[PDB]
Amino acid sequence: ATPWSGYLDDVSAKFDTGVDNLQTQVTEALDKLAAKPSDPALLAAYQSKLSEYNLYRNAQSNTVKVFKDIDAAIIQNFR
Amino acid sequence: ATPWSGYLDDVSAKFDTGVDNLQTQVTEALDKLAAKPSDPALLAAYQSKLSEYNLYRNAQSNTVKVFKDIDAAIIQNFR
Amino acid sequence: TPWSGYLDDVSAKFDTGVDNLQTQVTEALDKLAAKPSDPALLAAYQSKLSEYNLYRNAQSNTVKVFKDIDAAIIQNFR
Amino acid sequence: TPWSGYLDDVSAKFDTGVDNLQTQVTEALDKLAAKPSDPALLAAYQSKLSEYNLYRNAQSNTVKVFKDIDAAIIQNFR
Amino acid sequence: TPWSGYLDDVSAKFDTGVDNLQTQVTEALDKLAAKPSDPALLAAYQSKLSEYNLYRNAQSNTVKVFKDIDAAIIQNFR
Amino acid sequence: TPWSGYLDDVSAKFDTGVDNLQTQVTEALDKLAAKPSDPALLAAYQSKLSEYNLYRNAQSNTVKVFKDIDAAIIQNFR
Amino acid sequence: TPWSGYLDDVSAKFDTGVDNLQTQVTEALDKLAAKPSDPALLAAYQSKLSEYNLYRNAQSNTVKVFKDIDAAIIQNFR
Amino acid sequence: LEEKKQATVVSRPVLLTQENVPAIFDNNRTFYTKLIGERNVALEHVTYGTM
Amino acid sequence: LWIVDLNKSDLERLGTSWSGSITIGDKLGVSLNQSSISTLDGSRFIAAVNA
Amino acid sequence: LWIVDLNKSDLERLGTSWSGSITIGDKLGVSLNQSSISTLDGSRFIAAVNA
Repeated sequence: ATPWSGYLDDVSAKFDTGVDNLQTQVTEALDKLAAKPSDPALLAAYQSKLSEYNLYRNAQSNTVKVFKDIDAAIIQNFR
Repeated sequence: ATPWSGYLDDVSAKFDTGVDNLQTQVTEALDKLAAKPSDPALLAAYQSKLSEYNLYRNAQSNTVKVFKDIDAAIIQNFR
Repeated sequence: TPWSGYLDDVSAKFDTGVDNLQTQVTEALDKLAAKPSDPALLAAYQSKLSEYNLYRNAQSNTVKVFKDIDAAIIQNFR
Repeated sequence: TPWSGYLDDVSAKFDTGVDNLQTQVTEALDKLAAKPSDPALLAAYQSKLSEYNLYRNAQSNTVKVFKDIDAAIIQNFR
Repeated sequence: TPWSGYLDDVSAKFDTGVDNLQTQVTEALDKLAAKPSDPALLAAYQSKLSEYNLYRNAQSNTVKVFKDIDAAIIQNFR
Repeated sequence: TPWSGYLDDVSAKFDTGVDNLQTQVTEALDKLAAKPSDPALLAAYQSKLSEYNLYRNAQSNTVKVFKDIDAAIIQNFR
Repeated sequence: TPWSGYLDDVSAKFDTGVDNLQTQVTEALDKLAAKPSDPALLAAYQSKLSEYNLYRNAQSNTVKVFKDIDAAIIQNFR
Repeated sequence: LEEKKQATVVSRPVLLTQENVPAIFDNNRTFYTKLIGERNVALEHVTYGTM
Repeated sequence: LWIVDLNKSDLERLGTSWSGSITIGDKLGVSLNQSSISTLDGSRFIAAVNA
Repeated sequence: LWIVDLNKSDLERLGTSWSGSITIGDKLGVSLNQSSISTLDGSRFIAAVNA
């Protein structure tokens, strides 16, 4: 029914549903700050938001790769 | 009713009943880490659990294949 | 039951070795946040954060090395 | 429970080396502030505060140097 | 009294070769864990962990090679 | 009764090379701490700290390079 | 003389090719350990050690390629 | 340095058999010694065996 | 066909465990029911209570 | 079938071992009972005791 999703899909999506709104908060803060680049209260906010977003996307991609290797090693042994 | 199990099934089951709880520990770790990815206390634990899981699955598969090939070689000589 | 592997038993060593650092860091930060301009407090926090950084690095590097030692042996069963 | 690392062991070496300066400066400050414009007070205060500055700088620079020696050695574990 | 094969002999030669390394690595890891940043402990541990990694690799590859030299002969009895 | 590999030997060469530097640094810091404001002490410590930092680096980089060679030779047995 | 195979001849061609590197690399270390902070010494050791690295890797890879040629021919006598 | 050593070991196996009936007896045992510095927990041992 | 299963169970745990350490003169260390080396500021005890 | 085992043992060790090496004036290195001289700079001998 819903677009077919496998195990890796269901792992990747776990992060997205974990960081409930970060994807929006980053663009929100980015626009507020671009409105007035020289404001320290905005800079101190956006530093934190962008750091969080970086760590999240990185750890997501590494975990998906490890779960690809674990499977390929098993499939190889069928033959 | 209950599954017939062969010999290879017994070998695999030794691993499954060896790691009593890892199968679920890994999932819980992931759930909380994904909830708050930027905590190094969560990260430091998840790294260990995921590595243990990788080794477990790998050893299990390699072992099964070896027994398969011993049996196959004995059976061939019946002819 | 708290089933732990070999890597788990390795990692746990550092957690028991740094007896209290985990709490100490949090407390030092908790107080410094209330009075950022006290140098007697800044000097304390610099040391605790350094200790924390080095501890987390050494721990994750050692776990990574033992993973490769194991995987190399497993590979040779075939 | 009062765990201390090697960087702590170094910082505290200064703090226990300059036996009293932290109190001496605090006293001289209040004396001077109570009756400013006294050459006898100003002369002393200058010296105490001046060397307190050096003490703090030397301590923090020493700790950073050590920290990066250790981080460089840890990087070679992999 | 128990039975030990040719491959067990080959493997055992390494264990009796590296007399104490198995204990050295354990105690060096506990001494490090007690003070995770001390240049002498880091410099000792990097050596012992490296020697351990090489020992386990050379042992397992050798046993693998001998297994294949035997299987290649047994195949010709047929 | 010790046991030492080849990387152990290589490492120990530097330790037996620099006869006393590890004590010299600790005593120079020891006296400096008593009088952080003295130029002759600062000038002596500035040198010793540097010699020590370079010593530890050259040690760890050499030990890594050797480990990387051996790991590449053993790979070719299989 | 002891029995030596074709792979031994091939191996030894390298050793006899690099007449003296085998020891130059050790003397360089013994000197550099005396004063680890002499750039004239460091600039020399970097070169010798790089040469040694390339020598050992070329050696092993060549040996393996000839092992796999012979094994492939021997397979077809059956 | 000067050093001296003396050692002595006596063993008896005892077996009951019938006439003309072949029999075997087989045994092995391990003996341990406590290494110094008990905080540095370790043991040494050896096995003696006879058939 | 009738199949019946019945089960009852009762459990209680209660009490304390003690351990700790003291340093005197920085020259003699004493410790109580500790399987590990101690940091020698001393005067440190724990009572683990379960009920 | 009755199976019985009995075992008794006594162990005792006492005395001291001496070893060490001293640098003398940048003139001579002297060492006692080191099997390959660690050749510590300055001086200190060590006596190791157990009982």
